[PDB]
Amino acid sequence: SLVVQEQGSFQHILRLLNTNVDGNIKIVYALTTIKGVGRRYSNLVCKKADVDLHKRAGELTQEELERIVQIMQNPTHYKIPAWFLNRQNDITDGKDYHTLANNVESKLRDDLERLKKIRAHRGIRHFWGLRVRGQHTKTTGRRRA
Amino acid sequence: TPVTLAKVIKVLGRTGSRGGVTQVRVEFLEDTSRTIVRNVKGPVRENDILVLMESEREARRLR
Amino acid sequence: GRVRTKTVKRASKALIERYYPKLTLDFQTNKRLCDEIATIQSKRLRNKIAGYTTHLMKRIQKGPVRG
Amino acid sequence: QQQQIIKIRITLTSTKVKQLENVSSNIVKNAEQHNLVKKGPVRLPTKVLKISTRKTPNGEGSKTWETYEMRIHKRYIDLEAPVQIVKRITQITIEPGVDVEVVVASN
Amino acid sequence: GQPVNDFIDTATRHVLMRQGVLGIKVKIMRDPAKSRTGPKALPDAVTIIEPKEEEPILAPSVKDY
Amino acid sequence: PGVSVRDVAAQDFINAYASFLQRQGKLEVPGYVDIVKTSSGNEMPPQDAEGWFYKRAASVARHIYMRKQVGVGKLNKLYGGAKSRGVRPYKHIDASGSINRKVLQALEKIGIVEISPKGGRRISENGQRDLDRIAAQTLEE
Amino acid sequence: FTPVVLATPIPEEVQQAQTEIKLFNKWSFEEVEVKDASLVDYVQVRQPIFVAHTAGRYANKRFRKAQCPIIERLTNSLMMNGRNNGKKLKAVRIIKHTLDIINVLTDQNPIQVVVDAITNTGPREDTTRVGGGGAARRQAVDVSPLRRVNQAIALLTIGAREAAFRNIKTIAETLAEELINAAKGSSTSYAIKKKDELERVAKSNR
Amino acid sequence: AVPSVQTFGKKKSATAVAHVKAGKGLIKVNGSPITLVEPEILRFKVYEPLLLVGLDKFSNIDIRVRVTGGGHVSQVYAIRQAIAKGLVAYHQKYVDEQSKNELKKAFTSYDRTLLIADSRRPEPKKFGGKGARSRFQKSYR
RNA sequence: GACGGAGCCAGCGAGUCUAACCUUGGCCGAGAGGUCUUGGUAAUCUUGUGAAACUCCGUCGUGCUGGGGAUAGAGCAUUGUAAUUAUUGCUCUUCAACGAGGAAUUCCUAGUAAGCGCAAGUCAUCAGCUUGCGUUGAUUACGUCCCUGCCCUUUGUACACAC
RNA sequence: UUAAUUGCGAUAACGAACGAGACCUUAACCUACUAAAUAGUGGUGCUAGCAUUUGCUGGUUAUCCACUUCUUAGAGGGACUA
Repeated sequence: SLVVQEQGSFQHILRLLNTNVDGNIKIVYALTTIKGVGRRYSNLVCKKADVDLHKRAGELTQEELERIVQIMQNPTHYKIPAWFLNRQNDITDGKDYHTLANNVESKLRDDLERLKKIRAHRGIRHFWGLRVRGQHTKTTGRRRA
Repeated sequence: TPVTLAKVIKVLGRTGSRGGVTQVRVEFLEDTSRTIVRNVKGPVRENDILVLMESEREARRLR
Repeated sequence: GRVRTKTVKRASKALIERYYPKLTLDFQTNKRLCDEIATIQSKRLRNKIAGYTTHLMKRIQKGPVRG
Repeated sequence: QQQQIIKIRITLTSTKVKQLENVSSNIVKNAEQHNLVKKGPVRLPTKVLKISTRKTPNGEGSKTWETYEMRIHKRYIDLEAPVQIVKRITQITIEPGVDVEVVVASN
Repeated sequence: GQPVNDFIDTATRHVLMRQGVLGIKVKIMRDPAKSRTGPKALPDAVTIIEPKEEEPILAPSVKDY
Repeated sequence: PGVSVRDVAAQDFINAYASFLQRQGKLEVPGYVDIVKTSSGNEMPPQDAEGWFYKRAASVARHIYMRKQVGVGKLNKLYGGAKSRGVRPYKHIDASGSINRKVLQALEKIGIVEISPKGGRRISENGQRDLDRIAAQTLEE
Repeated sequence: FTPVVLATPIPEEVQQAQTEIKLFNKWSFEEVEVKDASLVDYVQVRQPIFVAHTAGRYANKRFRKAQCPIIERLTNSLMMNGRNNGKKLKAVRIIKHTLDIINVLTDQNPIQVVVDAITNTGPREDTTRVGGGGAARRQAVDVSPLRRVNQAIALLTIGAREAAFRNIKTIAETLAEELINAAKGSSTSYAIKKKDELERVAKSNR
Repeated sequence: AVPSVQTFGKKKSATAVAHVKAGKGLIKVNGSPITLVEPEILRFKVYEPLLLVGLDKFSNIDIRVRVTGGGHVSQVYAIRQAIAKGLVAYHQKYVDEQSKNELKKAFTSYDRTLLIADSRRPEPKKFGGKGARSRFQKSYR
């Protein structure tokens, strides 16, 4: 039983890669709020950092927080099997990367201009604002698209 | 206490636009000489017991 | 409902005067004798005729029934 | 040489119960008048053959799927007898609508 | 009912005349009493035998031999 | 008298046998664990990333015991589940074969099961040694 | 009592039930009765039962649900969501927990409390619509006892249903709170207040 | 030799086969005792026929039960149905009907379904509606 | 309620030698799938189709939240010559509206609706469809013609293409 | 009165026919008939294991025998409102 009796060292709402993450919620699920990081990329970083799974976000110490940030930046260095990543085997430089909060939207624009620069059909659909994955546009896509 | 106890002595038959109400003849419990036709909603049998708030309003809309 | 058709009533009628003394209040024996005294294609219909003629046998036992 | 045993098995397939048990009874009574020991005629599961289709040649109207369901009935009979009389039992005891296959076995 | 299969046989033909096609639907009921297959009596039909009743005898006796 | 693993609770047996396996420390955990969601239709490896493999080992041990012999496919089908296919209705999807094969291959060396020349994996005398003993211990805990 | 020893080990908490039939081996049908006239022998409690799941046939005859034990019908009435079709055994799990709650609440058998709640939340009289024109009217007369008990159990379960929605409150304690309040009389529960309101509407639109 | 009668019980599709022989009181379901019958809220329901007439007679009779088909609660009723049937069968074959009729009276008086199978059976489903009765949603314009 | 672990019970099918069908078991593989072999022309081999709801235990704890999976991004596979105007499945990344619903309206009285899954038609691949099969399994009423239709008797009619 | 032009009964109508029904198929009953390695069960029966006062399992017609209650499916029987 993790019956905790601590002092007033709890650390509240925090910033990791300049993203607001609550300190009250458990670390594993609270860390999905950084953009480009989802449920499983947040669970595996915790277990690989060997940090405490059954603990909130205000009880984990600063050093392990920085090492978690380090692991998130470096998936190539912590036995992440390269199929667990977001940017699997990219197009330009061929390296296996993972895109983060300040860059998920950057790459979201990036693939967009490259597609609309090659004048691809998916790119022009992105440009016009329609769907891209070849769905049925006749009945749906009315209230926000 | 404005409560009266009565017992079914005869089921008469179903009335109402939806047929969901039934005419029944009922005689009190606290005395065995006051018997009145009244109406009931749900399923009914003989000798059922009825708690009447006002035991005076004779049945309306008979058939 | 289970109302009996004219066929079963007709068969029971034609059955009762033809074989009245042999018929009895007992449905089981009556259903059995329905084999020798007549031919009914289905056991169900034979049971139907037997069931009707049992009731007619009883009713004749208590008072004459016109028809 | 001394009345070699075969352990023969016969399969009888048909859809019609009356004809299937007609030929089955013919075979069984021939075995009985040969005074033979065997396993009784095993009746296979009632093989219903269920298929559902529209009734409408067009698509207009109420949707009427209705099914043509078959009843394949099979019986297999074990027998232990010489060739000389299993050839008799295969040349006879047949009729249209039933197909009989005779197979040697060690069962 | 199945008496349709038991006793009716049907046959439909298309007949090509100069103007078009005529439909011919011949439906035939054979006599159930005839033929030697299946039932000879309709499900509704009821057949009653003649009882051959006799006069009551009022002289009980024995045939001995 | 006779105390084999059918008079003891199945869930408690699996838990206790997993604890016994953890203490004994002869389970050769394959290492890549905590990356497989244990179900190809699931969305995450278990919450007990430090003992769920041992739970799987104990459960498979009981499964092979209660059956004659079981193959990897009948491990997958039983250890699968209803995948939430998203905007479509649920469908049952076969789980990951990797955990099933590795847990069986693990039990091959301890001796709980063997290759079952007739079929897949079947109980062995060595497995009968420890499983019913665990049942007896848990009965008179 | 010198319990019998069997080659199959049966716990003493099952052996002791041999003396008298005990609902869930904790709640007894002795010293329990329907205190409400007009609902006696309709809120069926006399006959014995141990669990509230029975593979019965009560939709066969007009008044064969009347003899059904009330716990079964009430538990069945917990099965009411649109997503909770089926799960009758989940319903009996919930009733088990809520009966345990009620026993601690009242220094008394919980089934007496639930019987009181049914009797007190069964609306005695209400109205039916009469008049097919624009100016329709609500004509109010008394209610048959079986209709009363069915409304009572439905309203109890509906109060639990509304309270259990979108809150941290456990359904077991919600139902227990609702039942105990309906029995004792507090008007802080949904069923008793709606019973009051329906009867009052009938009292006024006579 | 060993006096053994056989009975069975039946729900919609769960079928239970039981052997009732003169013995020590071994009650099992597919090899597990009556005290480990799943689930716990329904275990006492199969316990019912045992408690209805007291364990003294079962001290002389051991029943072996195997269940195939159906669903979990369908079994849960099927075993108890079969147990009542096997008890009355044995105590008809070997024990006086002065006790046997009291047994059958008690069982059916408690619930008629202990020794009578409820003939409530599913009926086929008709085109135009998911369930046997209900049809699809209707449209107008 | 979701998540995770564990317990873990069917039926109705179908399936290739007039050929590439159904595939067990073992191996590779996070998965998707690939692989060697086995069995089956079929109550036998898939298959006790170990299916899911359900059950137990634990996490979450009123936060549109861990519900939800919409749109979109990247990669891995199978079928097809061919997947682009994403076949489909799989991996990860995103968690949008949606706090249960206005008029209106659909279907339904017992193994019933509804929850749950499976099979099959489709088919080279595609099942949110559908036929069946089952698993769990209600409430309410045993009625009335008020609403909607249909039918009958009478009635009225200048209609009969028939209001 | 019936689900029913289903019947009772009243009758210028009588006797009829088709439809309904009757028919058949499916589902539940049958410790009764017939059986069975393509279905199962019992055998301190064969062999072996388990835990040890003996209970649970694996190869058991091909390692045997006895059977059909569960399974199957033929013939029937069963309710016809008794």
